[PDB]
Amino acid sequence: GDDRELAILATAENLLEDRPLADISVDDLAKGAGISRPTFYFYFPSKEAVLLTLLDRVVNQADMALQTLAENPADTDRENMWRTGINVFFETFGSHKAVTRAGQAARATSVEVAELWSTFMQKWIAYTAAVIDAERDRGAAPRTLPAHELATALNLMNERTLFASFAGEQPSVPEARVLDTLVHIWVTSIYGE
Amino acid sequence: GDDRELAILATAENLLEDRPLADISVDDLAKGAGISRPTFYFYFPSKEAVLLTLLDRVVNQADMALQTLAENPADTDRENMWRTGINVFFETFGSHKAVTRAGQAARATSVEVAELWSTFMQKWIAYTAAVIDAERDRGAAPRTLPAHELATALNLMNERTLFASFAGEQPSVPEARVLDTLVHIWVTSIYGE
Ligand SMILES: N#Cc1ccc(N2CCC(CCC(=O)NCc3ccc(N4CCCCC4)cc3)CC2)cc1
Ligand SMILES: N#Cc1ccc(N2CCC(CCC(=O)NCc3ccc(N4CCCCC4)cc3)CC2)cc1
Repeated sequence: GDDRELAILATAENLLEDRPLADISVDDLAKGAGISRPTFYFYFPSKEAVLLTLLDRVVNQADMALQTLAENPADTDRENMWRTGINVFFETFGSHKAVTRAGQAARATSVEVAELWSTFMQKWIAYTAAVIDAERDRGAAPRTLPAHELATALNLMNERTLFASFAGEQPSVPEARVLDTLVHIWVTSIYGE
Repeated sequence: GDDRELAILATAENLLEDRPLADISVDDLAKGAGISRPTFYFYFPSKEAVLLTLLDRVVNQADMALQTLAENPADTDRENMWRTGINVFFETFGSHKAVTRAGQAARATSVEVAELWSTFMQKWIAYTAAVIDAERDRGAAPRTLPAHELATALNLMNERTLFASFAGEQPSVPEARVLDTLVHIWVTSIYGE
């Protein structure tokens, strides 16, 4: 039941490795899921709601992993705490690159994709700013920019850089170098005076 | 002659303040330019080639201003040299926000918009990396990350942050704060050890 639903999601994610949402039909999704076209429409109002759900699941998987990290701190130096947190996004979205690239293209046309994006970007920026403020209160980082504006620009940087890398856009940081590159920019901008 | 062409460009830019490319018709563009629809097609193969040209002009205006800056250095402290260079992008794209937002949405669907983007992003990253390498050779900045990977991530950050600000996306750095925010991240990541 939820079984046919998972099959429809697994098929869309496999086909999105191969072509854009525009070149995938509902019949392709039903064919791969082993169901009819009207049975598809029982589970999803459209192929776009299928993308929306896949993106929702990827975003919630990152959010949950971050929640886990936050509750039980990886005890390590400061550099490593930031590395570990950015790696959540690198590994989560990096394990679903076709969803990430399709979700990105859809932010342009879909009001629901734009809102899901915006809700989670705000949540992760607020968390990031809470960590920078924690570090400033303990005296580990200087009071330079407003924490919240710093956290917005660093999160936007990661979103754009991670996503260019995963799509291999011209130009982009190679995926094997993108984590070191981001952590250097984060640690220097947060701790630097 | 080039006169009717400018009129068609000026009309598209005015209408793009109001609605997306999808909600602008060739007849709207011809109506605003004071010409017929077939006379439009003489100058532009499509409304999309009109957007492509407007974006091309905005990108070339930024590039030329940067070329001017590069030939005659604004003599000032290091922080100010970076501020002045990023301000080229803030002022240029910031003076054509509807073109910038429409061009951005089109990168998703248009192969020619994607290539224009990619050509100039590479050129400005290469220039940025040349400046970081100049600073390292003179001993003013430490050899930390590869200059070119650092320059890719900082340019991607600016592209994403400037464009979110100009569109007032939720979330974004307020436009009155975005220049200070970026220059802090640049100067700390470039000079910080
Ligand atoms: N639709 C959609 C959608 C919504 C949001 C998206 N993204 C927004 C933000 C992007 C980058 C954010 C990002 O890279 N966040 C960095 C971050 C998060 C948490 C932490 N810590 C350190 C201490 C312990 C853990 C907490 C440190 C750094 C990743 C992609 C992307 C897509
Ligand atoms: N289509 C298209 C398209 C193509 C490229 C686009 N962008 C790409 C890069 C974005 C940000 C780049 C950006 O902000 N560049 C920063 C930069 C450039 C030059 C310098 N200097 C300092 C010393 C003297 C002058 C030279 C310093 C910083 C701005 C938007 C945007 C759209």
